[PDB]
Amino acid sequence: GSMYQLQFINLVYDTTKLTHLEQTNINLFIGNWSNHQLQKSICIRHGDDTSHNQYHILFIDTAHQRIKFSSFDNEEIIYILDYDDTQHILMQTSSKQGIGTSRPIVYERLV
Ligand SMILES: [Cl-]
Ligand SMILES: [Cl-]
Repeated sequence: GSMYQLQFINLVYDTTKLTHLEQTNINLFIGNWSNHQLQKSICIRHGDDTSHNQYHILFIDTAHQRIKFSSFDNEEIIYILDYDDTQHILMQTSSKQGIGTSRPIVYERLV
């Protein structure tokens, strides 16, 4: 079959400043995920100041199991990840000063 494109998302954050539940919630999204229709995979990991593909977390929603983040290189585009279960998360796109938020797209964990 076809090869996919793989995008790295290295979330940059100091764990020692978070609550246990905020850590839990980020951890729901760490992993390797794919969407068949886009032929796209994302690899979400905790990175650091040295990393490439750096993203900054804007909000950790422990009420609804979501995180919001933006790339270091563009503060305007906001990504939202919604937890479903251990094998499924959903991505939406919003923005700092635009109108609207996109419909969720399911990413499945690569067994
Ligand atoms: Cl095949
Ligand atoms: Cl980079």
